[PDB]
Amino acid sequence: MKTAQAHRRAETLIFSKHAVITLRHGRLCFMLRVGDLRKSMIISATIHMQVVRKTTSPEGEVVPLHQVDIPMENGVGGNSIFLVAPLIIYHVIDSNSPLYDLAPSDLHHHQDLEIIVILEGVVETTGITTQARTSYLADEILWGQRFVPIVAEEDGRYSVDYSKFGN
Amino acid sequence: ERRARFVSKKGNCNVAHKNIREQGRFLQDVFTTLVDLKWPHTLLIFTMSFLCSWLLFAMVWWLIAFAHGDLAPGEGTNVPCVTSIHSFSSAFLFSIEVQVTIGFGGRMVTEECPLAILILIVQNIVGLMINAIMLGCIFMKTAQAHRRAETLIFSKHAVITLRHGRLCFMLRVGDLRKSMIISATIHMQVVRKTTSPEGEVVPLHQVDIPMENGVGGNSIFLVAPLIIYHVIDSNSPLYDLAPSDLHHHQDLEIIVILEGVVETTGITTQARTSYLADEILWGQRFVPIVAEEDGRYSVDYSKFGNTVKVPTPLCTARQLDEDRSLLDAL
Amino acid sequence: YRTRERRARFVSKKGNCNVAHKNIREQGRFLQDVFTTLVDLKWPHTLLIFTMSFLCSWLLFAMVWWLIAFAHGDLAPGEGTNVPCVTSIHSFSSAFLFSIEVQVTIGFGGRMVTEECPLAILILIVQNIVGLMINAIMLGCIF
Amino acid sequence: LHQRAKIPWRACTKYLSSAGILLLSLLVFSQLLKHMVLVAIDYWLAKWTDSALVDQSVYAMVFTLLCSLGIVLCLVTSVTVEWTGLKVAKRLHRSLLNRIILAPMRFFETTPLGSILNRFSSDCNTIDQHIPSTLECLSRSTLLCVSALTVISYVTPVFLVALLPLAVVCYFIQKYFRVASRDLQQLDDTTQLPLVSHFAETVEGLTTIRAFRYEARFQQKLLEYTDSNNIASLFLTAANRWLEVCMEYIGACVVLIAAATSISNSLHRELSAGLVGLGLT
Amino acid sequence: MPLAFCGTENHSAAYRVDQGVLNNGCFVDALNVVPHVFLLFITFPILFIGWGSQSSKVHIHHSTWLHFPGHNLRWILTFILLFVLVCEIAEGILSDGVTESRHLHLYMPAGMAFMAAITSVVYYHNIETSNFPKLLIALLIYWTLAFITKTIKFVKFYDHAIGFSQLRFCLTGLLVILYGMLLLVEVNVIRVRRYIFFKTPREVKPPEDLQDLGVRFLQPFVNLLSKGTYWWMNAFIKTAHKKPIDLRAIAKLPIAMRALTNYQRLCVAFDAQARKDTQSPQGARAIWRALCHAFGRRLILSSTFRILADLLGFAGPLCIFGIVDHLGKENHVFQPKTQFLGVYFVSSQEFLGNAYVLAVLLFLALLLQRTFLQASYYVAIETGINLRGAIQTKIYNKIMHMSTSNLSMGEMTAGQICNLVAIDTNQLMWFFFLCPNLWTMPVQIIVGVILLYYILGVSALIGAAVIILLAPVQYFVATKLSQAQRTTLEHSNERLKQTNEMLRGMKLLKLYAWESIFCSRVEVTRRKEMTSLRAFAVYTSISIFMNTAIPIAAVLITFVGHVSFFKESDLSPSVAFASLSLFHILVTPLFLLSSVVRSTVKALVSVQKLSEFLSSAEIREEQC
Ligand SMILES: Nc1ncnc2c1ncn2[C@@H]1O[C@H](COP(=O)(O)OP(=O)(O)OP(=O)(O)O)[C@@H](O)[C@H]1O
Ligand SMILES: Nc1ncnc2c1ncn2[C@@H]1O[C@H](COP(=O)(O)OP(=O)(O)OP(=O)(O)O)[C@@H](O)[C@H]1O
Repeated sequence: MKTAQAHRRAETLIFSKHAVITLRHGRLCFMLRVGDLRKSMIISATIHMQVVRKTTSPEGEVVPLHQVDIPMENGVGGNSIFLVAPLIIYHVIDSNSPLYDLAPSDLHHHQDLEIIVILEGVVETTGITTQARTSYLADEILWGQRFVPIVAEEDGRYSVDYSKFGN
Repeated sequence: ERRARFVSKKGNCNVAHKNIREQGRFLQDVFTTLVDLKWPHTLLIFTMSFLCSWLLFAMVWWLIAFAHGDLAPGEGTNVPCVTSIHSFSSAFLFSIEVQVTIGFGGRMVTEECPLAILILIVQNIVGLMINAIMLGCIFMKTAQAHRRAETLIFSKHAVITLRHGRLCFMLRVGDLRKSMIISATIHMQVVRKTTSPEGEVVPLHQVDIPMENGVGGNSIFLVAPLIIYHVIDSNSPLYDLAPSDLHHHQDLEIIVILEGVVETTGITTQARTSYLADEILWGQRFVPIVAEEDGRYSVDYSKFGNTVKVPTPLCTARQLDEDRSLLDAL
Repeated sequence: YRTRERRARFVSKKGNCNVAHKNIREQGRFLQDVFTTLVDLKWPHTLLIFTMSFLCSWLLFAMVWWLIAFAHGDLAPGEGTNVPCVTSIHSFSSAFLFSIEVQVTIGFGGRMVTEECPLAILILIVQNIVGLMINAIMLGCIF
Repeated sequence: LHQRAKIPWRACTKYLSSAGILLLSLLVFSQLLKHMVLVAIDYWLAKWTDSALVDQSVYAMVFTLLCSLGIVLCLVTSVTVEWTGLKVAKRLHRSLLNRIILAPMRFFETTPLGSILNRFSSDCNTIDQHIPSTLECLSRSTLLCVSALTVISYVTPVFLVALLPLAVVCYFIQKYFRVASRDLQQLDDTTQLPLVSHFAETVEGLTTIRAFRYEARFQQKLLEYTDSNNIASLFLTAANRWLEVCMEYIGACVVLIAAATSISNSLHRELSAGLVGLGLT
Repeated sequence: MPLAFCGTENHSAAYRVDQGVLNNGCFVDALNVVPHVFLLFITFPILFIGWGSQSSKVHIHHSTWLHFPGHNLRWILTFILLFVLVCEIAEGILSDGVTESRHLHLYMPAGMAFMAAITSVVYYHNIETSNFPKLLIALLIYWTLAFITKTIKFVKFYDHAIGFSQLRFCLTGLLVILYGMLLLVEVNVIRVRRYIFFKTPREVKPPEDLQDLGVRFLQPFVNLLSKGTYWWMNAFIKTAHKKPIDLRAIAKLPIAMRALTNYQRLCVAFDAQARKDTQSPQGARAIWRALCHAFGRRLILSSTFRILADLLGFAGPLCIFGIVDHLGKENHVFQPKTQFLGVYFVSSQEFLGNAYVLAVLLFLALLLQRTFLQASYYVAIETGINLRGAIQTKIYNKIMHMSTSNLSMGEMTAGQICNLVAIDTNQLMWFFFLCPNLWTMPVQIIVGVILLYYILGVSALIGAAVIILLAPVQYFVATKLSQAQRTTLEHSNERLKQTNEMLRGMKLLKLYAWESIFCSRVEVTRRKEMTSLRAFAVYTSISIFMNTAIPIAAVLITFVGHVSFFKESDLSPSVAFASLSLFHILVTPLFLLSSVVRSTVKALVSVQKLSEFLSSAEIREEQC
């Protein structure tokens, strides 16, 4: 069971340093890039995004760390993602999203906001389910910046220039 | 020139990872890497791990007997530290016996030298640890199920045709073995270098594709070859695939990923195929394959990928909504 | 009477899918999944393969030990002027028992491995590695 | 169950109610008597050759009598089977003629009128012209096997210890064959009747077929009619070849078993190589 | 006195390894046991995985196969190899009988080879059905390893100057060739499959006719042992017991035997005949040359099997002569006695003098003869069925292209062209069944006569002449049998056609009380019919008598004639009982060669009749 440990395989699942908020398809979304470095696959990967922010109900509830989930804006609704190349995981800020009232003005450091991103999925080698977890404080969400394209077709195949991963 | 494939016809993603700022993560997962090795390569690491381990302690036992004066030619007055050590070859053989636990006993560990008692302790701990390491790696190698995916079979080229009025990108997937893949799952994605109205350019945008299942889910029951089709509704990214631009140099590809735990071992597996633009035949159906026998069914896997010609409109699905709407209004 | 012979079932009342495949163009993938196949086999078959995989290994190296001691010349029933390649090997029966001792690691020690046979030391290495590799593979299939 | 019919009930009807008892008995009597001599002539030759190899005497007249008895018995058995086969064939036809004539017309209207015809032309032909020949060779085939097996058993009594394990396998080969052979032979005949009729009808209406330009289809029917006829015959040939190979490895296994025991019994029990030869030939 | 692999004699001094180990006559024998125990222990786990899985394998329910390049050259070598390994066993057990010790190294190395050779073809077959050539490396190693070790033994015999006069030197030399040839077969698999080293393997797919689920006559494509023993039929025969055989069970016939496929070859035989040769007519010779081109290459194969089975048939009489002659000698204390080291190598003549050796060789020869002979029948029969299939199509294809003139269609009624398919084609089809006989029955009789002269002398030829002299009368009997058969055949139809009118208007024949009057016509016609059948019954009764009494007459004249006129010997069981088998072997061709000739006479008429019909008036202006 120590040999079949997958805690060192989660370290090769890579998330960009800071997420971004930009426009997509005539709407406003919260984009992010997740990358896998090893040639093997993570079978049945699934990604959950949550907003951790002390939110008080009007009736007087005080929740010091209220974790409200967030849709992934996937084309089918489900959260499953096929991760081989780095992917832009973006959440569309609809009328229901808790991020519906975020502006660049209140994106400073001492902001009571946090975005958690959890990437599940079993290892195709050992069969052990893993988890990759990151957080994005308010300051680490660069408003109004797009991620550069990373895949360029080579002579006969594709090529992801990981040197520009978080640019 | 050539048109690249995102994933080949047998999985094997043709993506080249470059500029990897390697922090040694390749070697940190030795146990995972050891399993990923080919079986002939594993034996070399398996063999050289034991062979070095015996030879590491062969030098120790030979040095101990040398220092103690045991290997001095002649029947000395001293009690030997380890009996019958009269050569490094004898030290090598005694090294093998202790760690493998053969223990012939012509070369005993005497009660005289305390240093050898420590080395006997060390060699057993090392022997039990290394053997325990090798047992675990071989158990996960014997529990590998990537070769099971080799028996998961997809048709060579998929089709787009008519079914219950609408237009569906049909397909066929078969399982050759007799064991089941518990809790099967099908994910279809369309890969195209897609631009956006905002001005973004995505070099390879993966958009998921619904499987047109009865309950709007992904679960399939794979016993006989099935048809994994996708109804091209108003939201389908294939809504604007005209038959004219189905040629070779078309930025189009359908990834199909079949997942499910193998019933024999419990290990989840993936089977992946990609249908390029030239690997889609408009307006063709799949032949009936499942015949009936006296008391059972019969799958003619000779006719697994055979497609026949079927009449169909040669217009895009977007023009099917407009044509139907005008006819319904009239 | 074929009109009311039987109605083919998709899956029987107890699983056991009542579907028979045809024209399986096997390219060896039936046996390439050896370690899946070994598990699928019923237990009495597994015992036969468990037995054969070890009896053959003991007997394959039984012919090796018997032949090495034959070529060395210590098989000759005479005074031990030389130093035997592997002591106490007198007949193939002793060569078979010594193969049991090495691979199963019983090591009685009546039939020792002497230092005066550089070829035999190699086989003692080979038998142990093959003995360790067979066991680990067989343990994994049982688990 | 209908297909599985050894049909021993049909043999009894033929012999008892149509042949007689004087002629039937002399048929059975001659067959056993003929093959009893056939053993004796071979046996007496062994004793002659073995003993004359230098009380005793010259076997220059006794062997002639056994051959003379055997040669005459061949004529007797040959005549009796054919003469009795004639008697059954002729008197059975008279019985059938005296029945259909003295029969109600209701059965004739109800019957397909081919059932009476087939049991009058096809069936009466096989009974008249084949049974007198097939019966003679059937009895001689099974009596030669009995004659051979008895001599081999007598020369080497250790053979019959293995005969029972070998005879059982012989029974199963002689069991599954008849089930398939009947079905193939029925499939052999019923598949060539449509073929000859198809040829006749094409000759009858040749003008019409060329008029419709339907000769393209009718040739394809012929290939369908001919292929069914051949594939029914190919399986019939294979079934005969399946039997003949298997029933000759059994015979070959007998030869080795018989030769092995006979040679050993010629070294210890001192068979003196006389009965050994009869045990081999 | 335990079991010692080498010679336990001479105070167990045979294990000494002075002057090189390879010069130890027993150690080289030991080196030849390792290549077999290597394979016997590498494949047993591999096969047992399959056999245990085969208990629950459903893909093999209708799976396909692909015989590797050299499938036939593999089995023919294996059977030859299996035969020679039995000879080495026979010699090995023959030599050690003189020594006080067992000397297990003489035959057990060969006894282990025979087990290894059998598995090597069971292991190969399991790799043939499952198209996984990669496992042939284990087979390839075995042939490489067995060939090297055996050759070292062979050359070491020559160093000690064993010489060909010793049987063990001949068999060892033979084994080197068989092992070498079997090695080249495995290498030739890699050359055509290209599976070990080459980057791009040239994979081969199962034949299209085999992929059909509707093909169940799998004789054309099975392993060479099942082509001989018809093993594949076992499942079909068992299925017949439960499920009755209909056109469902008898599925579509293979491509090679399809009527359309055969018709194409017959036309090509005709088309090439009219291209290479510019001959205006299509006569009897035109057809005869056509059939030979389209079906000779199989007719020769049927003859080859029959010729070899005919020759192997006489191994019985020679073994009977050999076995008994050794038992006609009181002295059994004498034994083979010649030495090179003390192992007592046995020679050729001493090998075929032991009674047990000849019985075993007889057993091996009987298996070959009775398998070649049966395979001779099938090849002849299958060609005959195809000849019928390709001639019915040709005749039917002529029906479409023939004119309807009153001078033409008013002469050859439908009955004339119906008998052409039924009678004329079958007698031609049946001729291709018996074609191998007329090429070989003279050979079997001549070879029978040649060596029957040597066995007993002249008196056998004098007695056997009675068989030959009375055969022409038997031709007269058979001819007179058929003449009486047509008289009944024509008379039965007349009576059956007469009663067809009787059974057709029965109501008017029963309401008018005409049944009694009309029945008497049938009885009177039957009496004229029954006299003819009585003549036929006479000739078929005489046919049996000459069939069975002549062989007794042949022996009666032979043995009494030998004693009285010749008196040249005592007629020992070695000679007398060897001749009895020869008479049994010769009677079957001697008294059936009349039917082969008669069918050939009838077949000449059929092709003559077929050629006359095939060039009649045609529907002209079709090409234009
Ligand atoms: N090319 C790469 N190869 C391997 N790991 C990478 C690569 N690029 C990024 N990573 C991983 O992803 C993390 C975030 O990447 P990003 O480019 O956004 O930040 P960074 O400034 O390059 O990273 P850092 O300074 O933390 O190493 C990195 O800390 C590293 O663990
Ligand atoms: N009878 C069968 N048994 C096993 N696999 C099969 C069978 N039929 C098809 N396949 C598999 O299906 C895929 C291709 O199927 P399809 O029939 O459409 O193409 P194909 O021309 O037969 O393929 P190929 O030439 O690659 O074998 C391949 O992965 C092939 O291995």
